[PDB]
Amino acid sequence: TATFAQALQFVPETQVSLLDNGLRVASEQSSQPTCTVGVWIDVGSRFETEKNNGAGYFLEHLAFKGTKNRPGSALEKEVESMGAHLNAYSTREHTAYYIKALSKDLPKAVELLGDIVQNCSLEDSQIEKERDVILREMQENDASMRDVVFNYLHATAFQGTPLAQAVEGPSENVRKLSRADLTEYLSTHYKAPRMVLAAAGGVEHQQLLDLAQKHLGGIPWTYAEDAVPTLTPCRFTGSEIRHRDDALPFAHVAIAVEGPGWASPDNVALQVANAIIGHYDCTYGGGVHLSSPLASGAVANKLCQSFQTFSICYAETGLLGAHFVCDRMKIDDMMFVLQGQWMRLCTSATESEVARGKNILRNALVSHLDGTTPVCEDIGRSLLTYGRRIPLAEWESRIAEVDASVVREICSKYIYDQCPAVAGYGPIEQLPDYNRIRSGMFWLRF
Amino acid sequence: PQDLEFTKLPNGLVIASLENYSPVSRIGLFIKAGSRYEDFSNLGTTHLLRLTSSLTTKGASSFKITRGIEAVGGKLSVTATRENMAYTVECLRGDVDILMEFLLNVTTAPEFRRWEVADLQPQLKIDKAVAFQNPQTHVIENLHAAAYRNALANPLYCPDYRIGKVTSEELHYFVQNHFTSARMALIGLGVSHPVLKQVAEQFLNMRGGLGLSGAKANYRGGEIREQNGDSLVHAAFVAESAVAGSAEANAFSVLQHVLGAGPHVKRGSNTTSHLHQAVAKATQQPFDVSAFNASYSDSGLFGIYTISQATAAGDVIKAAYNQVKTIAQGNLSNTDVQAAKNKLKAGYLMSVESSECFLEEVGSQALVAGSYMPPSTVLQQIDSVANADIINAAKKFVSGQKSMAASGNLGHTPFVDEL
Amino acid sequence: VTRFLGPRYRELVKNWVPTAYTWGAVGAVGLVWATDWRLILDWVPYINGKF
Amino acid sequence: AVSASGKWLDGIRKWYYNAAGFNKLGLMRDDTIYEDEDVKEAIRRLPENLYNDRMFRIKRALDLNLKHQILPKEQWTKYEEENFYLEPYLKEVIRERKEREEWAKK
Amino acid sequence: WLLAADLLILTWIGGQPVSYPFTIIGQVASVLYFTTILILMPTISLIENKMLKW
Amino acid sequence: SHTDIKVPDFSEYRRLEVLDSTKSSRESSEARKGFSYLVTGVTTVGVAY
Amino acid sequence: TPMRKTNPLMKLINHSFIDLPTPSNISAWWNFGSLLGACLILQITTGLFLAMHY
Amino acid sequence: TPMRKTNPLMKLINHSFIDLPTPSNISAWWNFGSLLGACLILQITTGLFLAMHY
Amino acid sequence: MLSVASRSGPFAPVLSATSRGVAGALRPLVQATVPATPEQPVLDLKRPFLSRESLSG
Ligand SMILES: CCCCCCCCCCCCCCCCC[C@@H](O)O[C@H](CO[C@H](O)CCCCCCCCCCCCCCC)COP(=O)(O)OCC[N+](C)(C)C
Ligand code: HEM
Ligand code: HEM
Repeated sequence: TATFAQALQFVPETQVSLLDNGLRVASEQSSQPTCTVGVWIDVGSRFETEKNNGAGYFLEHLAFKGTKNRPGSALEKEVESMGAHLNAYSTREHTAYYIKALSKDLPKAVELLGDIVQNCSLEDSQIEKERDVILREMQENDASMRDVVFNYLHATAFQGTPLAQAVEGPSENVRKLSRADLTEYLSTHYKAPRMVLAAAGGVEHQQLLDLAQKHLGGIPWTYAEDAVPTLTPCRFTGSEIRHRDDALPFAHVAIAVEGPGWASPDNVALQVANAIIGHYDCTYGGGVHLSSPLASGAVANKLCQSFQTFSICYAETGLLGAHFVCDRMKIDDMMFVLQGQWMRLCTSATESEVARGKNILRNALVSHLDGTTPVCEDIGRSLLTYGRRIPLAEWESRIAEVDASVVREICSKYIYDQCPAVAGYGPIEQLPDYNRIRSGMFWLRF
Repeated sequence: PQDLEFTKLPNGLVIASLENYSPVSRIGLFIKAGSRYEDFSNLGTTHLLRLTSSLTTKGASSFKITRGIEAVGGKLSVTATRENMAYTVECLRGDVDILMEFLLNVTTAPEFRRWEVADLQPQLKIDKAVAFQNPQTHVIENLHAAAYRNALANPLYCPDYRIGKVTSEELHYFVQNHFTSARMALIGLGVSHPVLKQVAEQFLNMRGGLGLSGAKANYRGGEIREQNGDSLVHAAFVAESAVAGSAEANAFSVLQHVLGAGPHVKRGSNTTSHLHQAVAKATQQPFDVSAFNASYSDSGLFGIYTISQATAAGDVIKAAYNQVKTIAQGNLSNTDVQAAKNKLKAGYLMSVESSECFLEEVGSQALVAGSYMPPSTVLQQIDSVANADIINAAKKFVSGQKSMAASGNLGHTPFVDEL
Repeated sequence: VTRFLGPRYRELVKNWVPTAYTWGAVGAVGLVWATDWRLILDWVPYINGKF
Repeated sequence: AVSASGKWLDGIRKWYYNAAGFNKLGLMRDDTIYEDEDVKEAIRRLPENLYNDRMFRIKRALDLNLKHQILPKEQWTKYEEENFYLEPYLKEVIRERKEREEWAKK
Repeated sequence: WLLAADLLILTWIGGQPVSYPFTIIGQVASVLYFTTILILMPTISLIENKMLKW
Repeated sequence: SHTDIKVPDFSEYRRLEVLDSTKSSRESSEARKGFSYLVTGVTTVGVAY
Repeated sequence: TPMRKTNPLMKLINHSFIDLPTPSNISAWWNFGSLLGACLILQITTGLFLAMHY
Repeated sequence: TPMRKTNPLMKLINHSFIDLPTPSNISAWWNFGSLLGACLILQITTGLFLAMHY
Repeated sequence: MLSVASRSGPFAPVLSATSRGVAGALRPLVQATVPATPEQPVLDLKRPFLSRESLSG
C-alpha cells in the first residue's frame, strides 16, 4: 500500500549542472507532455539605488516588446503561434522570466529566452509608450488596498534600507529614466553565475543542457569592470505608518515583526506557528467558534472580516506577521485577540495544536507543488535562495523534528517583547497608539 | 505508468481511480445535480446546499467534521456549476479512512437541522456579493437568464428575495430527488483502486437509481440591461450552438480560438487576435474583446464578450461582430487555423496538466457516458476538424437568432435586435 | 471541574509552574522585607539593620 | 430491577408533582427550569409554535403571581398531561457541550 | 425553616449562662447549622432533581 | 500613488548604535531595551522604598 | 426627548430609579433591600447629631 | 474581546482612566486638576490618623 | 469535454466553507490591464483575492 515511507521517495530529483560561463541549468523529468522553461534571475528591486529605481520593472514591461533578432510583434506572433504562454514577473529580490509550452515545442522556446536575455531591443519610442503605460498602470493599481498596505509595511520596516523602496518605483522618478540607464542596468546586473536556467515536466536534462550551451553561453561571466554587489545585514526599524481616508468602507491593516532570514532553520518552526494562527474569511461557512483560535476569534461577536498570517522572508531579514480587514469600531478588538494568540504561542503551546500545525504545513508544502509551473518556480526560486534543491523528504524530515517546546523557544525568540513594524490604511482611528501595541507585545502574568 | 481504471457498479454508481505516487491523495465525488434542476418552486436551493457541507449530520456532529478535517490537515471543498455538482476532498495518503467517511456522511445522510440552516441564511448575500465583485460574472449569469426560457436560465447564486426563505425541507426534497446513486460518480487518484472498491461499496447501500431528471432548457432571444454609472460598460451577445460531442462543437472551439479566446502574453497587446486587432484600430486602446462558448448537454452558446468605454461601446461590438461576418464570407487562411488548433491542443493540455483540474475533467466526462477519453484522442478529434466546418459554425452564428446582456452606462450600446 | 483533568492541561500546568516559582519567590521575599522579619533576614550576608 | 415497583416510583413522583406548586399556576415542568447558557441555547432552537406557547404560559404565571391567585382547579396542569418539549433540545445542547469539552481536553 | 429555627436556637443559647444543658444544645445547633448548609441541602436538591425526572 | 510615499529620515532622533543601515539590530536590541528596563527597574526600587 | 434623558446627571436617576425594568410579580421581601439604604440614611444623619455632643 | 469591555467595574475604569480620549497637546497646567484629586486622599488619610488622638 | 477547462466559458464556482471559489475559465481577465483602466470594484465587503493555495516561505 502507498505510504510516506515510499511515496515521498518517488518524486524525481532535479539534475543540476554548470555551464562554463557559470550559468546553472536544472531540470526535472516528470513524464509530462508539457514543460515550462524559465530564467530566474537573482536581480531584484533592492539592488537599485534611488537614481534608477524603475529600471528592472520597466524592463519587464518592455521585455517582450522587441528584440534585436526581430520586432516584438514577430516575437509575440511566434509565441502565440506555438500556443505558448510566455510570462514574467519581478520581486524586491527575485526577477523571473518563463515560457509555457509543449515539450515537442521545447527547443524553439529556449533560444528565445536567450534572445530575451542577451539582447532586448530598446526603441526610444517604445520606451516613450511604455512610460505612459506605467503612469496609467500606477493609478490602475491605486484601486488596490492590500498592496498599498504591504508597501507601507516595507517602507515602515526598513525605511533607509535599499530593500524598502517599491518595485514599481516612484511616480516622479519613472519619467526621468533614459535608455542608457537601462542598458547600464543590463550590463551591470544581467550575467551568470547570477543567471539560473531551470525546467520541469517533459524535459530531458541533457537535451536542455546541450541546447542551453548554444544560446545561454553567450552571456558574459567575468564581471564587467569587475563590479561586485555589496549586500548588508540590513536594520529593522520599529516604526509605523498610518494613512487615513475615512470615507473608505473598511480599515485595512498589517502588523509585522523581524524574521529569520531566507536561509535559516527557524523559519520552518515559524511556519508551524503560522499554521496555528490560521486564516479566515466571513465568506467561509466554517466560522462561528470553529477552526483556528484567531479564526475562531474572527467570529463570536463577529470581529475580523478577513485576514491571513504571513512570513515574507528575505536573504538578509524577513517579516513575520498578520494582515487583516476591519470594521471601524472593531479595530481594537481584532488586535487584542491577535497579539494574544502570539502570546499564547510564546507560552502555553499544547503538543496537539503543534501537531495540527505540522499537518497543515505538510499539506500546504506538498499541495503547492502540483503542476509544472510551481515546481519550475520552486527550482528557480530555490536555487537562488539556497543553492541545491530541498527534496520534500528533507522538509518532512525536518518538520518531524519540530516540537511544541521548539515552537515556544523560537516564537519567544522572534516575537515576544519585540518592537513591531506597523502599517494601517484607513479609516483607522480606533487602532491603538504604538505604545498600546508595544505594551500588547508582552504579558505581565508571565 | 497506468491508465485510469474506469468501472461501473450494479447500484449504477460509477467509479474510477488513477494511481500516482504524489503523497496528497485527492478524491472527488460528482453528482449530476445542479442549479438547472431547480425550478421556480425551490430556486436557489443549490447555492445554500453547497454551503451546507460543514453542517452536522446523522453520523457526525459539525464540530467533528470541521475539527476532524482540520486536525488531519486535509480539506473538503465544494465545486458547483449549472450542470454537475462536485464535492471534493484532499488529504495525506494515510488519513483517507477518516476524511472519506465524512464524505460518505455529507452526501448520503445530511440531516438539516433548521436553526443551523437559518444561521447560514444571511451568509448567502455575502457570498453572492463577493462573487459579484468579479465584473464578468454579473453579466454572464444575466446572460443565461436572457438566453433560456427554462432550465439553464436558473442562476448559480440565490435570488435576493430567497435569501431568508430557503428551508430545510426544500433541502431534503432536493437531496433525495437528485443525489441518486445512478447520477453519482467517484474519482480517486493517489488512492489505490481496491480500497475504493471497499469504500464505494459502502456508498452502494444508500439510495435507489434514477433521479427526477426534468426540464430541457429551451432557447430564447431576450435582452437584459442594467444601466449603471460605471464608465466601463461591458456586455456579451450570443447565438445558439450545437453541443456536445459533435464535430460542430469542436468547430466552435477552434472558432473561438481563431478569434483569440484569451491572451498568451502577459502585459502585451494581442497582435494575432482578429477581434483585438479590429477594435484597436476601431477606437481607443482601453478595451478587452474575446469569444465566449458555453457548452451544456442540452445546448451550447457562442458569442463575443467585451469590456469598453461607455461612449465607444457601439463602436466596439459592431466591429468585432463584423469580424465574425468576415468568416461567414469564407475569408479564412489555413495557417491561422493551424495556429488556433495548436492553441486548443496546448491550452487543453495545460488545463489538464494540473491534477485538480484533471480530476475536474475526469469527473466532468464520467457522467456523460463515463468512457474516459485520453487527451491524444481529443487531439485526434480536433485534428479531424476542417476549415469548412469552421465556416459553417460562423455561418450558424451569423444566421442565428441572438441574445444579449449588458452592464454599464449603456448610453451608447446597441440593442440586441440592431446589434 | 472534571473537565479540567486532561493531558494538555498537564502539559499546560507544567508550562506555567516555573512562573509560579518566580511569583512565589517574589511574594515570599517581598513579605519578609516589608515586615523586616528578624528570623529570616538575619541569615542574609549583609542585611543587618536590626540589632 | 424496576417493574411493578416502578408503578410505585410513580406514586411518589405524582405526589411530588402535586407538592411542587407550579402546575397550580399552569406552568409545565419545562417552563420552570433555570436558564443557564445551555438552556438559553436550547430555547433558541424551539419551533416557533412551541416557543410562543411557552411565553404565554410564563406570562400568565407571573401575572397570576402579583394577584396572588391560583389558577382554577379544572385548569391546573395534569401530571400525565405534560409535554416534555425542551428535553430533546437541552440534551442536544448539553451533548454538544460535552463533546466540545471532551475534544478540548485532548 | 429548620435552619432558621436553628438560628433562633443559636440566639437563645447565646442569651444564656454556661451550663451543660445549654452547651449540649449549642454543640448540636452548631454542627446542625453547618451540616444543613453543606451536606443536607445539595443531596435533597439531587433527590428533587430525580423526583421530576431530570 | 501607492509607491510614491517614502519615510522621511529619522536619523536625527535615532539611537547612536543603530544609526547605520548595515549592522543587524538583533544584537543591539537587548542593549537598547535593557537600558530602559534598567531605568524603570531602578525607579520601581525607589518608589518601593 | 424628555429633559431627563438629555441631562448626564438625570440619566443616572433615570436608569437607576425612574425607568429600570423590574419583575411584575415582586413581593414584600424585595422592599427590604431598599429599606436598608434608608436605614443607612437614618443611621448616618441621626448618628451625626450624636457626634456633635459625644 | 478584552475583559475591560465586559465587567462593569472594568468598564467604568476603562472609561474614566484607561481609554478615554484626551487632547494630545495638553500641558502641565491641567495636571494640577488631577493633583487636587490626589491631595484630597492625603487630606483624608493623614487627617484620619489625627482624629484618633484629637 | 464539457468541462470549463476543455472548453473555456462560464465560471464554475468552488465556493465552500474551507476554500474560496476562485477558478473558472475565460471570461476575459488580466488582459484588460494593458488597455487603460480596469479599475475593479472596491470593498463591497470584499474578500482578499488570489487565495493563497500557492504558499511560500
Ligand atoms: C504556601 C503557599 C502555596 C502557594 C505558592 C505561591 C503561589 C504564588 C501565586 C500563584 C500564582 C499562579 C501563577 C500562574 C499564572 C497563570 C494564570 C493563567 O494564565 O494560567 C492559566 C491556567 O493556569 C493553570 O490553571 C494553573 C497553573 C499554575 C498552577 C500551579 C499550582 C501548584 C500548587 C501545588 C501545591 C503546592 C502548595 C500547596 C499548599 C497548600 C493558563 O493561561 P491561558 O492563557 O488561559 O492558557 C492558554 C489558553 N487556554 C486555556 C485556552 C488553553
Ligand atoms: C450602618 C451604620 C451605623 C450603625 C449600624 C451604627 C450603630 C451604632 C450603635 C449600635 C451605637 C451604640 C449606641 C448605644 O448602644 O447606645 C452607635 C453609637 C454612635 N454612633 Fe453609630 N452607627 C452607624 C453609623 C454612624 C455614623 C454614620 C455616625 C456619624 C456620622 C455615627 C455616630 C455615632 C455616635 C457619635 C455614637 C455614640 C452615641 C451613643 O453611643 O449613644 N454612627 N452607633
Ligand atoms: C480637602 C480636605 C481637607 C483639607 C484641605 C484639610 C485641611 C486642614 C487644615 C488647614 C487643618 C488645620 C491644621 C493646622 O493648621 O494645624 C486641618 C486639621 C485637621 N484635619 Fe483636615 N483637612 C481636610 C480633610 C480632613 C479629613 C478627611 C480628615 C479626617 C479625619 C481631617 C482631619 C483633621 C483633624 C482631626 C485636624 C485637627 C488635628 C490637628 O490639627 O492636629 N481633615 N485640616
